[PDB]
Parts: sequence; C-alpha cells; structure tokens
Amino acid sequence: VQFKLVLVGDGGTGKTTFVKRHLTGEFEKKYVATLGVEVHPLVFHTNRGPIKFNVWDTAGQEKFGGLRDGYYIQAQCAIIMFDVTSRVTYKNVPNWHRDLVRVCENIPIVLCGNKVDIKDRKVKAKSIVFHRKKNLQYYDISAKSNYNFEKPFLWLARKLIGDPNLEFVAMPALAPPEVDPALAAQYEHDLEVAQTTALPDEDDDL
Amino acid sequence: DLRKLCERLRGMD
Amino acid sequence: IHFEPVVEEDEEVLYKVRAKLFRFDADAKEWKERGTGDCKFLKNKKTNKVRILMRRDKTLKICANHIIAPEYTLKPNVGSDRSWVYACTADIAEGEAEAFTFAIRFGSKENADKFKEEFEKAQEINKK
Amino acid sequence: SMEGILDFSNDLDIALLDQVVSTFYQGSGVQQKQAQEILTKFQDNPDAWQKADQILQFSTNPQSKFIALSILDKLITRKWKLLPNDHRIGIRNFVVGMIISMCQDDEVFKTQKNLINKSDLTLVQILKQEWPQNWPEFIPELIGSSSSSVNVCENNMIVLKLLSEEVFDFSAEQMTQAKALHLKNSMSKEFEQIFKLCFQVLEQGSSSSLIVATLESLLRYLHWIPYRYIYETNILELLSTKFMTSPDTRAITLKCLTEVSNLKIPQDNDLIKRQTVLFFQNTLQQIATSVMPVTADLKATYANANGNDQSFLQDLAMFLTTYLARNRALLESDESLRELLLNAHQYLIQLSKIEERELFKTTLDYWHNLVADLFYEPLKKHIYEEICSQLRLVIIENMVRPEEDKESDTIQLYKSEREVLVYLTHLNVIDTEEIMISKLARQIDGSEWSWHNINTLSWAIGSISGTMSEDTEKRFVVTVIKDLLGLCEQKRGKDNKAVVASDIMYVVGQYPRFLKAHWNFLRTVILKLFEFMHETHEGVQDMACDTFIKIVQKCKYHFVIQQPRESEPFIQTIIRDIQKTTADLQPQQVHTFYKACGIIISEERSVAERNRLLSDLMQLPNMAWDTIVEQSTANPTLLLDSETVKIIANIIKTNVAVCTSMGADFYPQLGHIYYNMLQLYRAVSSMISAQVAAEGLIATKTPKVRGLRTIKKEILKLVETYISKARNLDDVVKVLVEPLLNAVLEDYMNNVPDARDAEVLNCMTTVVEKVGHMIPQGVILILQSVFECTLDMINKDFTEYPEHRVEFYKLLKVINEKSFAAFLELPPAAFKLFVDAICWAFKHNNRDVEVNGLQIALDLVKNIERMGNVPFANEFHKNYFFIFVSETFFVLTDSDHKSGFSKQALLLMKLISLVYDNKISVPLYQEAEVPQGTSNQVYLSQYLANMLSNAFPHLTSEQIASFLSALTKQCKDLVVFKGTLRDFLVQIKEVGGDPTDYLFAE
Ligand SMILES: Nc1nc2c(ncn2[C@@H]2O[C@H](COP(=O)(O)OP(=O)(O)NP(=O)(O)O)[C@@H](O)[C@H]2O)c(=O)[nH]1
Ligand SMILES: [Mg+2]
Repeated sequence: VQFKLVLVGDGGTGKTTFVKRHLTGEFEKKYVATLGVEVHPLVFHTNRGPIKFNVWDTAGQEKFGGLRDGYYIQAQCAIIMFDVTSRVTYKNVPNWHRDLVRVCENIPIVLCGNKVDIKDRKVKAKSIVFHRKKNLQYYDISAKSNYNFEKPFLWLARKLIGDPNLEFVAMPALAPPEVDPALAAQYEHDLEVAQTTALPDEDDDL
Repeated sequence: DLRKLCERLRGMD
Repeated sequence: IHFEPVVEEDEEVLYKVRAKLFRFDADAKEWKERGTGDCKFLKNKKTNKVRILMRRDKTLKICANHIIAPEYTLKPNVGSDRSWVYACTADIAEGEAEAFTFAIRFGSKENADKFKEEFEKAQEINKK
Repeated sequence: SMEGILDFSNDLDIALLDQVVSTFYQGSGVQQKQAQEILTKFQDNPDAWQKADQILQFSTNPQSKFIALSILDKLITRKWKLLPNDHRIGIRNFVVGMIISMCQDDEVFKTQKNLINKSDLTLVQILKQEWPQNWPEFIPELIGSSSSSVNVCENNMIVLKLLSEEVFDFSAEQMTQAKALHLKNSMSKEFEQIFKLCFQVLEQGSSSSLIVATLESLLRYLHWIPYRYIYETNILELLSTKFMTSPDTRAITLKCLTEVSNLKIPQDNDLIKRQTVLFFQNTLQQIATSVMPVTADLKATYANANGNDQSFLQDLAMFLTTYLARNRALLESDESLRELLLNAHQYLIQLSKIEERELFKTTLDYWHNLVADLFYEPLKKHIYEEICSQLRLVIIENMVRPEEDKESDTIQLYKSEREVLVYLTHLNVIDTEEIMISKLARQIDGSEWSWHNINTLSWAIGSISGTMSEDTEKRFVVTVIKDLLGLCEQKRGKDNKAVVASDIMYVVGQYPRFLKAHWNFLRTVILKLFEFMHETHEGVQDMACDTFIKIVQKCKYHFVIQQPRESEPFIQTIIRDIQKTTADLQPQQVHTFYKACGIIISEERSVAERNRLLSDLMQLPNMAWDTIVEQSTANPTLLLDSETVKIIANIIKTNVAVCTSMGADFYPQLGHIYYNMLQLYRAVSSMISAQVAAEGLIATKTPKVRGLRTIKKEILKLVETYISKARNLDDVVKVLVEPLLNAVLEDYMNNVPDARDAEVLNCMTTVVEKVGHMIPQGVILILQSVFECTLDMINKDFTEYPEHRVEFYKLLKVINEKSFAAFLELPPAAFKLFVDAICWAFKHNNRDVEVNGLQIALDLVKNIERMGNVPFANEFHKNYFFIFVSETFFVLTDSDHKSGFSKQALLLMKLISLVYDNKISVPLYQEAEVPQGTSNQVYLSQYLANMLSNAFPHLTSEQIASFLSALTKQCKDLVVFKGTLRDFLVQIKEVGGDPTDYLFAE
C-alpha cells in the first residue's frame, strides 16, 4: 500500500528538513544541500489502515540537480515547496510545476509555503494564487513550528485512497519490556556528556 | 443612561 | 408493529503533562528532538506496572514507550531549569527495544518538578 | 559491478544500463542509492550524448530511453552550436524518426506516453535552435502528416502545445529578448495554418484523446493569439456547447473559456458583445442540463470528492468569477438576460458554501469585486438584492477568527470577510441586523448553540462596527449584549460560561463609539475586566488584559478627563488599586497593564499632571528598584540569586512597556533610574564575565547567565526604545549618550565572542540614527569598539552569529548614511576591511544581509562622489573601483544571488556611469600598463573584456565586446540595462550565442 511522492522546489526552501521532521521528529538547523535525490519511506497510521509514502526528496540547487525530471517518473503524488521569506522561490513555483506535470500529467499535488514561523514574511498570503488554476492544494506550513506540518500528507492520503473521511489514528502501544553491570560505567560516560551539552532552543515555549 | 445593562453586566460570573 | 431500524485501554492515567522529548546523538554530540505532545504515566491494571507513553501531536505517532524503571535517575541539564536527563535501556517507540539517553523539557520549572515527583512515585509503584 | 557503464572505452552494455536503471526506480535502500549515484555520473559525462542513439534503438527500458533524452536535452540546450553540422542533422533525424515509429505502433503509443512526451519536448528543444531558419517546412509537413494518422495528429498537438509553451509562456527567463521575439514572430507567421488544423479536428474528430489534446493546445494558444481567431470562427459555439457535454473534454474546455473571458476584445463592437453573452449563455445551459441544476448542494458534492468533481467545481468558480468580473455589465440591462445573470451568481452562492479555505478565498475575492461596485455604481444594487441577502448569511456563518480573539492566513481572510460584510451592511443595514439577531436567537434557543458557532457570530457582529447609524448601533449593541448576558447566565460549567464571556468582551471591544458615549457602561466594562484579572481559568486573564488595552487605545481620552459624576479622572482610580488589580497576573500581563496606563497618561498634556501620574504609576517598580539598588550594591552576590535576577528583569520590562506607549514623555522616569541602571549593567556584565571564566563558554547556556544577560538586553531595549522616540535630542546627546557608550562599548569589545550581545549593535544603530549627526566623536568610538571584533566573528562563514551578522550591517549602513566622516577617519587598513566587509555582504544568500550590503556599496559610491576631486576620492577609485565592479559582476553571474539582481544591476549601472560621465578625475590604470592619455572609458572597456574572457572562456570576443558596448551605452536606462544583463545571463549558459542579440534595444 505504497505511493511514490516526489518533493520539489528551490534550494533552501526546507524540503529535507520537512521530511526529516516526519521521519524522526527532529528539526535540523544546518543546511546540507541534497545531492540528486534521497528516498525515504514514510508510514502513517489511518482509520483505513497504514499508508506508506516513498518520498523522493529531490535537490533544488541546479548544480546538484542530478537526474532532475528523471526523478518524477511514475510518481503518484507530489509536493511543491517554496519559502514565504524568499520571493524568488515562489516566482520559480511555475517552473517546478511545469517540469513536474510534463512527466506526471494527472496526480494530486500540494503547494506548500514553508517557514511561516519567521516574522518578516515576504510572500504575502494575498499573493499566493498560482494553485487556483492548477487545482493544487495549498498550505501555509512551518517545519520549525510544525504549523500544518501534517496537512500535506493527510490531504494526499485522502486523494490517493479515495476516502475524504480518512483520518490519522494512534498506532497501538504495546507493553514495553522489563529492564548488565558490565556497561554501568559505560552509560555513565554517555550520561555525563549528555548532561553537559545544553538543550537547543531553550527560549522556545516548550 | 443605561442602568439596567450596567447592573446586568456587573453580575456576570 | 415492529419496524426494523436502518442498518492501551487496560491502563489508567496517573499523570499527564505536555513536554518535548530529546534523544542524544552521541556520535554528533547533539541533542535531537524526538517528539512534542502529551507525556503520560500509564498504570497497567493487570500488572500494576507504570510506563511512560508519549505521542506526537497530529500524527499521534509514538515517541516514547518504556517502563519507569526503579533504577533510572533524573538529572538536570546544564542549560535548563525545566528539563530532566536520564538513561533508558529499553524503549520501543520505533521497533526493536533499544537504549537511549533522553531529555524531556516542560513549559515551566513547576511542571518539571511535578514531573520528577510523579516520576518517583511511579518508580516505587513499580518497586512492588 | 554496476559501475561498468561508466567505462566508455568499452562498448556500452545496454543490459547493464537497464539493470542500474531498474535498481534505481524499482529498487530500494543501498542498491537504489548506489545506482542513483551511478546514473548521475553517467548522465553528466560530456560524451554520454554520443551513446544516446544506441540506447534509444537497442534498449527495452523506457526509463533508460528517458534518461537518454535528458542527456540529449542538456546537449541541445547548452552545446548545440558547438557541434559539427553532421551531428546536428543526425540528432534531429533520429529524434524525428523515433517519434514517428512510436506513433505508428498503437501498443507503444498507448503504453509509453511518458517517453513520447519526453521525445516531443526534446524535438521542441531542437526547434528552438533550428526553426524556422534551418527548418522552414516543419509546420507544413506537420499539417500534412496529421491527416495520414490519428496517433500522429494527436502527438502533433502535444508538440504544438509544448512549442507554444516554450516560446510564449516560459521564454522570458530562458532566452534572449531577440531570440524570444524571433520565435514569437515565427509562430505568429504560421499560426493561420495551425489554427485551421486545430479547428478541423475539433469540428470533425471522433477520438476523444485527439480532441482533448487539441483543446489542451488551444488553451496555450489563447494566451497570445489575436482575438479574430476566437470571435470570427464559431469556435466559441463548439467550446460552449459540444465540448461542455462530454466530461472527457469538459475540464479543458472550461479552462479555455476562462481564458477567452480574458481575451483582448474591442468594447465598441456590439456583435462581439453578443458573442461574449452567447458563449456564457450556452455554457451555463450545459451545466444546468448536463452536470447539476442551480439548486444543487455543491458543499455536499465537493465533500464527497467523487471522481473529478472537486477540480470541476474549482474550475467552475474560476470561470464564473473571471467572466463576471469582466462582463457582468453585459447582462445587467437586457431584461432577457436577467435570469442568466442571477443563475450564474446563484451558482457562485452555492460554490461559496463549500468547505475549502482556498476556494472560498477565490469566490470571496469576486464578492468583494461585486459589492464594491454595487456600493458606488448607480442603479445596480437592486438587481442583486436576493444574491446579497444570501451572501450575508454565507459570510456571517463562515467568519474566521480575528487576531483580537498566531495565523497570518486566518488574519488576512478575516479582513477580506470584514470588508465584504461592511459593504453588504451599507447596502442593506436592516437585512444585516435581522440576520444577526436571528442567528443570536438560535444560540439562545440551543438549536445552533456551539462554542465555534457563538464565536463565529460574535466575530461577525464585531466586524461591522462603524457601519450603522449611532442610534441603530446603540439599539443593536444593547440587544446583542443583553442576549449574550442572558446566554451566559443560561449556561453552567466553567468552560461554557467562559466562551460566552470572552465573546461579550470581544463585541464591546469592537464598538468604541458606543463606549465613548456611555461612560457609566465603559466604566462597568473596565471594572468587570479587572474582576476577570483574578480569574484563574485558562485564558481568562489573557482575554481581560488584551481587551483592556484594546479599549484604552480607542477610548483613552475618557480615562484622562474628569467625568460628570466623578471626583477624579478614572486613570487616577486605576493607579490607586493597581497592585490589587494585577496581583494574580503573570509578568507579561502586568506589563501589558502598565503599557495601557502609559497610553492614557500620554493623553494628559499638562506636563506637571502627566509627570505626577507617571511617577504614581511607576511607584511599585520604583520602590522594588530602589531596594535592589541599595542591596545589589552592598552585596553583588545577590545577583547570583535567580529570584532577584528575575525581579530585576521584570522591573526593566515594566519600564520598557510604559516607555513603549509614552515615548518622549517617558523621560522623567528614565532619569529616575538611568545612572543606577547603567551601574547595574556594568555589575551584571562583570558577573557574566566571571562566570564564563570559571565555568567555560557553556556558562552562556546556563539559566543563571541567561537571566543575567536578559537584564542587559532589557536595559539596551529600554534605552533604544526611548531614544528612537525622543523629541529633545540635546538631552539625549548631553545626558544619555556618553554614560551609555562608556557602559556598553568596552564591555562588548573585551568580552569573548560567545558573550557579546548583538543587542548592543541594535542599540547603537538607533543612537546613530537619531543623533549621529551630533556626536561625530561618539560614532568614531562606536566603530573602534565593534567594527573589527564583530567582523572577525562573521567573516569565517555565513553561518555563525546570525544576529550579529544582521545588526552589524544595519549599523554600518546607518553610520555610512549619517556620519560618513567616521569612515574617513579610519586608518587605511581598517577602511580596506570596511570594503572587504561590504563585498562579504554581497555573497550572503541571507536577504537581511545581502540587501544592506548592496545599499552600503551604493551609498558609499555616492558619498565618495560627493567629495568631488579630492585625494581621498581619487585614491578610493584607484584602490577599489574595479574591486566593486568585479565583485558586483560575480554575484550577478554566479546564479546563487538572483534575489538581489535588481540592486546589483543598479550598483553596476552607477559604477559604469561614473566613467562614461568622466566623474573619476584620475586614470584608473597604472602609469605603466596603458598609453598616456587613454580615457578611463577605453580602459574600463578593456579591463571588463579581459575579465569576462577569463571568467567565461567559452564566449567569443565578439559576444563580450557587443555585450559591453550595449551595457555601457545603456547605463542611464535601468530597465534596458537590466534586460541586457538578463540576455548576458542566458548566453553564458550556452555556447555560440548571437552577439547581435545585444542590439535588441537599438
Ligand atoms: N525558520 C525556519 N527554518 C527552516 C524551516 N524549514 C527548514 N528551515 C531551514 O532552511 C534551511 C534549508 O533546509 P533544507 O531542508 O536543507 O532545504 P532543502 O529544500 O532541502 N535544500 P536542497 O533543495 O538544496 O536540498 C535549513 O537551515 C533549515 O533549518 C522552517 O520551517 N522555518
Ligand atoms: Mg534537501
């Protein structure tokens, strides 16, 4: 029950950070440019069973584009990403869309404006209208604050399964196991280090 | 002058 | 006249608090977020054993599931007055059992201290 | 093993290629990853294109052929003209033949559409290079071959679609102005023959797949073709009747008609007017008879999401809104068209009930267009009275949260909804009132009671404030409050009663005109808010405080005067009981309260009364302050008590809050604490430093040091806040600045990097902005203390110290604006660092650095220019003119700084114009390297030609020379200049660019 998802957009828009957040829950602060593509399975638990996305996280920097539209072959869904703090990334949305629907002529596509957590927003809500004539779903998202971070996958799941009432549900939680002295001083090393490495974002509300 | 409303508002809670 | 008409629960919640969970990536000397959501202490009615169960908001995916073992010890983190660090030997949030060094942060120092209280009460419940 | 296809000495094993490809596309994990890297290395081999013909003939994997065409694509678009003319003909011939043979095989044509589409696009890339000059027969031969086969005719429609896209829709970025125009004229010249084929297919064709492909190409044509092809050919009849009946063609046809509704048409011709009416009439008729009637529940249909219904309803909304925004006047006078007009709008009403945020915004934009016109245009509003009545209910029931009850999408949507609903209220005040009262009755009678529903209605009621007459407003507001009050009583339980109370205070906060005229009521409101500031239910306290300051902002005057039946201005009463009122509030909420009081106090224009109120308001923080100063001084160890640290910070934050609303009037309070505050700043600084020495850099992460630094940051913010609003700048300069600089500059310079507060830079930026002209020695001292040490923090990468990075260049920018003399006093080595720092800013992607970096460069050039012909300016040009020219060219051409193109262009144009206006007095060249008397213009032209030759060695000398001739000749016309730069950016991406392209402006 798996669907190929291609994720495209300008470099630095947050495509990889978005996926990482869904894979591990982590927020990566470093910008390490994707080279070509990185494929990651991503599973969600729904009232219609589990759905598996094979996410093709492609590169947005042209010098790292790899196979480019070659990555789009046989995609069944897609996310186009831009950065609401960078006008040029929205200006390039029609270009990514062009290259995408030439390979994938009839697939559900979500348009995402990332980084809405940033106060000085440059691509204002009233300017974002490209999705209208192209029948794309649009969401304001932030991989950093998790604002709407589940919406793109929930909408795509509903389109791919053909059930508008599909919902994410809680995976069942098995009883956890019960709890050697040969690693006592071993785990005390690792704990000392962890205690003395400050936690990040200590001003965040949580 | 709106005495009745002031009293009515004053009693909320 | 008859007209035919038209055609984890075995547990009790001892404590619930909002929290952000971190796992320590030792090879990168970096704390990494694992999930933000409701952290719960769940007491199994059949074994009376208390566990921690934490789910991420929205996706509801499990980011912590392990017994509040009596030998675990909560320690402060250098950069926070509202977090606890402790080692975990068997957490099953993501498949096979596995050990982690966790950190859990809360909205206030008061929630952090209350969590430590509840955490120790549960250890003694697990003692018997 | 898989890496064998990367060895080009051996023949290419097609079978080994197909395995690498299959493992990539259908494999997983490590295998897929390794294959991915192999395929990328293969595709990027500059000779891989030679093995494309092999792959296309002898491979059985369509993904492999696709990648072969991608390799060919790169070669055609970048190196076509470099090839021997042998290969150009050869590549063209086996792309043409490959397409013919895929079309002739009904099995391939049916099952390899991705590969055919890729092949068609590749063909189009050849046409952009070769057609029509080296392929004049392409179009006549395309038309001839269309009749000999349905599959070939269909595919030709795909080729024509892609060609139209590449020439008209996506050329602006990707080709030179000259080349784009050449191709647009070429397509325009032969479109008569293209349209004839397309129309014949549409009138006769059977194959729906051929029809759909033809209409998809028509959609692209409509972006640019003249109106005569649309209005003089009966094609509108076909689109609006025939093709609206079959669902296969209905989606594309509707998109075509949407574009037609934006065609450039003459507005004199009565017959074109009738044709525009007619195709709308036909389309609406087909929808009513073939899709759904006007009464249909489109909300339910959209929610069911059967088939393509959602896309169809989206397209219908776009069609109706587009057409009606342009042409509804055509329907408003003829009584025989009234039914069509109102049915079209009734469909829009039904579309407006769909639960889909983005679709609602599309219809809401149209409703705004309509009600605005009905509000200004005579004799129109009676036509739409029934439409508008339904719209009132739709908008009231879908009102979203205003920011006064964090989401910028919801905020924008509320304001758009408010705007439409205000127009609708003016259009019929009585109908609006009736709907709202009625909706409220059903909140009381429980039939529509709901937390969401009562919030929604209260937002709607609050949004129309200022549209009723004062008498009607008064009667309306009273009824609403009464009904809400009884509704709050009616409930039980905390949560329920809490919702209704919030909505009550929200509604009243929205009607200040009412509050202003009913003092007794306003006072009762405030005093009820004060009662709520002791309630502990989650969110009540926040609501009470937000409402308090919201009311104060609008009604402040009534708190500062003495009212009829009062012994004192009400502000005096608030202040007396402030400790009691705020005893249960969190610090943030206390500060909002004090800020609200500051707003009132600023309305008092008697100075002595204003100052008395000020010192009365600040009595509690001032007494806590005095206590701590007397202690902290007598036992500096107290500041290690995190409780005293927190107390101190909250005192300062209270001063910031009050200073925020009082501005220049805050000065007397600032004077009460100023000197001791800066002493506190020093003592806190010593402790931060002592802690970092004893514990290491990790101390900066600890709560204790973070608490200490908060003190420093709030102090800086307080001074920044006051100085940015001060009106007496003599006092700023003579009382505030010098103690400030002694307290902050040396502490910043002599702390380790991880301990320096970027807020210091921000504070200094405000000081320079407001009084920089009056403290030239003070500015020099700022530079000496922060310039070099901050630059060394941020000149190793673009990552570290992001806040210092931004504030650093904001400071240099203001200094360069207001006190340029400070840079003249720099030693030459430090001025050289200043130039390096500007160029460093160029290379940031970070917009908050790049933009200031380019503005400093521009302002610096103007500063130097203003000096006239003096030694410093002449040395500047000799040392740095070409550094700025070449650094600007680098970011213009490196493809990683496209966000700053416009300002890079401006800077470059300014630099070039200096020389071609002989505004540089000395030669820019060595006495050695050029004949004496050579003009700087000749030298500049030579320097740049040599620079670009070495930076872009694949350009011909003719290209470079023509580009520079155009560029310098156009250095007084920014738009043309920029076009010439964009043309250059296209040509550097390929080989063999036409140098005459740069004569486009000529
Ligand atoms: N403030 C903020 N920063 C974000 C957000 N999402 C991503 N970032 C940051 O943006 C930068 C780029 O992230 P990244 O995921 O690598 O973008 P990308 O689209 O994958 N780049 P590429 O296409 O080159 O692989 C990172 O520093 C990341 O932390 C966000 O939602 N808010
Ligand atoms: Mg990436």
